[PDB]
Amino acid sequence: APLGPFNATLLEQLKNDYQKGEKEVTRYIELQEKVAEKYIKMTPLSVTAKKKLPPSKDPRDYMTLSPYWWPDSTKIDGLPYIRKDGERNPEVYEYPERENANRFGDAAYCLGVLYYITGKEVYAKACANHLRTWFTDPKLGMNPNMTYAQAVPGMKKMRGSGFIDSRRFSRALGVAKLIEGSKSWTPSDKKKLDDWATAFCYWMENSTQGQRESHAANNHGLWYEAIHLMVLAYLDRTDRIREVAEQSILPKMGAQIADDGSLPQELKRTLSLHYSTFALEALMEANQITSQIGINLWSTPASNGKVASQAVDYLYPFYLNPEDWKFKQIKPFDQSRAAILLYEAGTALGNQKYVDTAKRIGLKYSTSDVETIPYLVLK
Amino acid sequence: SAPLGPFNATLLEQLKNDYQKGEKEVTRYIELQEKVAEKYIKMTPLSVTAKKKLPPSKDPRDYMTLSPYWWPDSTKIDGLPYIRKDGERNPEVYEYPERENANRFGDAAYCLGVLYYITGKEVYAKACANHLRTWFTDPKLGMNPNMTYAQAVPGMKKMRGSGFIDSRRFSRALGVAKLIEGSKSWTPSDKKKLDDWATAFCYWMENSTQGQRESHAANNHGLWYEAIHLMVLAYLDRTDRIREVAEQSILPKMGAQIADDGSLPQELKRTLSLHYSTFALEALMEANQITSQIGINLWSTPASNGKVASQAVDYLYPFYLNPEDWKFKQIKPFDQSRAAILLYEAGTALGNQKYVDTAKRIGLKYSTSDVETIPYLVLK
Ligand SMILES: O=C(O)[C@H]1O[C@@H](O[C@H]2[C@H](O)[C@H](O)[C@H](O[C@H]3[C@H](O)[C@H](O)[C@H](O[C@H]4[C@H](O)[C@H](O)[C@H](O[C@H]5[C@H](O)[C@H](O)[C@H](O)O[C@@H]5C(=O)O)O[C@H]4C(=O)O)O[C@@H]3C(=O)O)O[C@H]2C(=O)O)[C@@H](O)[C@@H](O)[C@@H]1O
Ligand SMILES: O=C(O)[C@H]1O[C@@H](O[C@H]2[C@H](O)[C@H](O)[C@H](O[C@H]3[C@H](O)[C@H](O)[C@H](O[C@H]4[C@H](O)[C@H](O)[C@H](O[C@H]5[C@H](O)[C@H](O)[C@H](O)O[C@@H]5C(=O)O)O[C@H]4C(=O)O)O[C@@H]3C(=O)O)O[C@H]2C(=O)O)[C@@H](O)[C@@H](O)[C@@H]1O
Repeated sequence: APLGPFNATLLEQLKNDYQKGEKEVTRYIELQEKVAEKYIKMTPLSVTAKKKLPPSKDPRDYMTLSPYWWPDSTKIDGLPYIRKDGERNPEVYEYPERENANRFGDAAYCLGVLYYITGKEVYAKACANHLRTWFTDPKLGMNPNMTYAQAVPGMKKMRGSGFIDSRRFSRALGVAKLIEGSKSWTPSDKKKLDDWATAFCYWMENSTQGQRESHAANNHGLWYEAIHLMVLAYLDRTDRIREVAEQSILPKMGAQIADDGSLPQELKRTLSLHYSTFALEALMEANQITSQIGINLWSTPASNGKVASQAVDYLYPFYLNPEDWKFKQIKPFDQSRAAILLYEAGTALGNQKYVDTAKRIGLKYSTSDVETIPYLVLK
Repeated sequence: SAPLGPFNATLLEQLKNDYQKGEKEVTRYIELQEKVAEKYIKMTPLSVTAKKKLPPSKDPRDYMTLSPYWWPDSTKIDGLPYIRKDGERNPEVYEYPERENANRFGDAAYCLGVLYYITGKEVYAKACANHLRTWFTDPKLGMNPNMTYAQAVPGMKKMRGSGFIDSRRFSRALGVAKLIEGSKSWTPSDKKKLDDWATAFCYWMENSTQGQRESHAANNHGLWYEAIHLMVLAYLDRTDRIREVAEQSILPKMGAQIADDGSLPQELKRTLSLHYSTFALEALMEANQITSQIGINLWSTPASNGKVASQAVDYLYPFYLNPEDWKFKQIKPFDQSRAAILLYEAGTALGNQKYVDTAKRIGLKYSTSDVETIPYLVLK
């Protein structure tokens, strides 16, 4: 399997069994094919489909609103916005990119994985239509930056926090690897997308905002490195992946896991069980890439001896019973998020207890959630 | 003599009097309100027809929103039929522009209409009328007088009445139009058209199958149905209907929903049970602002079964002091500011100083731009 942001073992297993005609996998891939048919018809989305322009006046600049920032009723014009941690301001849906990056990301990811598994050219053709439009088109493609992501009206300083939005379309960037060699993904297509990814990676590493985000003390820093790895793996820069793993991910993990295994930076949030899980989800997705080159982020210690397994240990009780959670969680926690997390951390740590609970929680056999495509083992 | 409408007419009258007599404190406050009201004079009138996805009737003048707690089923190839997650608002609701635009229209018209009553400045009647015409009566941009496709649910086979509760956003603006009668901007033809629309809307409320169902609802939908009913009836000056509705529908519905201890069992079973307990009384509170204008006090008048709405305030009052003591499911935090206006209204109606004191202690922010708080200088 090519290097990319997915469990390559589960993907290889599925393609292997599908080609062998194995009855149970074959009908499962056929259901996925039935779910994926809406993505073949779907019109490609573009970041430029917005009316309100960002300060650059360029519709190709991605812009969303930072979700927890609200107008201040006690100001005639509402400015400057104020923060209510954990309460999503519905003004976020006035920026079409917020949901459209998700819609595009799901479509490209699902089609690419189906093309890899089945070899059917119809999936590469449709995946490529989405990739070209979203990334490389000279009129419709998004500029390779996240300058105006999670802007806050009337905030004086530029922030890097919006970079975390990138995870929606960066999974799709990596899945582009899977359609290389099809008839639809031409060398010219690959060149343009390589150049875009090179430019986006330059922006991540050298813009002031990217630099700040790479030093974030909480899950923003972890998700920054998960996204970085997706870009680097798409550009086939495996040596950089190791260096990021050992000079950034491991030190960050070693600083953010407390001695007891809790994540103090996520504990202080209004959705602290969501953000403990979200922080580990960054690690899980980073690990799917590092482990394809022999680096197990779950078991590899930081310089101070801390290991990511300790953070799963701390949380595992509360995944069995989320109502036992003793920290602030102003909205109910979705236990289904732990299924994939516990499976991924479970197999990587040879911990059957985690894997057992992962299948008992399970995923819906017929769910259309694209991130669950590889996890038949959970259905 | 403040016209019959959906507002605390007592507080509205004091403000106009003090403003006219120059009292410094009201004058400063109305000047703040005027500064907030400037965005409504600049704002382009909204229309229900500004939507892309049409309803089954193919008519953009038909109001349509999505029922907020209905989500696609991931386990079905087309997501259909939707399934319900009580208390979790599906962000798809924002794909129907009426959801927020009825709210923006109603706030604008209510604010401009009240400022015109307080200040007499014709610029406020002019802008209010522009919003009212565009939303209600315009032959191309005005909404049809019905709520057939309000809170539709995709792939649901039966028509429901639950979406009628959406009407409270624009029916308050309907009532405020009474305040700009006699201005230069609101012509007899304007009033005639809106009278005819409201008459048509009232006919739909009372005779459509959806309106009949919603009028029989056992929970806060029945209270809000009659509060909206009263706003329409007061705008149409049908004071006898108001009286009949107060005694034959609101009080019996109120009495059937109040438990022995004062709780509201129908709202208790919700995932947002302290919010929906408060939402039920807010229906009663706004109905009362209209009934009390013609001598019927819904806070103190007992129902045929002996239940009285004051009993439901007693039950909730401890939990307004300390919202974390609420023992029932509340999957989102409860905003205590909502209890300010509610406790002031019931307090003044029930002669209960403890409630009015707690209302002023909680207070509203003096400089807030929340239009529904305009009358309540006494709380700021
Ligand atoms: O894909 C999915 O898994 C899932 O994601 C959903 O997207 C949501 C989720 O909540 C997601 O976890 C993520 O949350 C972000 C969020 O977008 C903001 O970036 C928010 O930003 C916070 C952080 O705390 C940040 O470090 C900083 O905080 C500081 C403040 O600025 C302030 O000054 C304060 O006093 O001090 C703090 C501090 O750092 O000490 O900025 C905050 C801010 O609010 O600006 O952070 C979280 C996060 O990652 O921590 O994204 C959400 C989103 O809506 O984008 C959703 O899409 C769902 O459907 C998916 O399934
Ligand atoms: O103005 C403000 O204070 C504030 O309000 C905000 O608007 C929100 C609020 O929650 C508001 O109170 C209102 O809630 C409604 C909601 O729109 C639905 O109509 C919902 O409908 C529920 C009811 O239970 C209904 O009786 C029925 O329930 C049945 C189910 O369909 C199901 O089959 C079940 O098994 O059986 C029940 C049954 O009892 O028969 O339909 C339900 C449904 O979910 O379909 O009810 C509530 C309500 O009034 O009780 O509207 C919300 C909204 O999102 O519009 C918001 O506007 C804010 O900005 C304001 O400031």
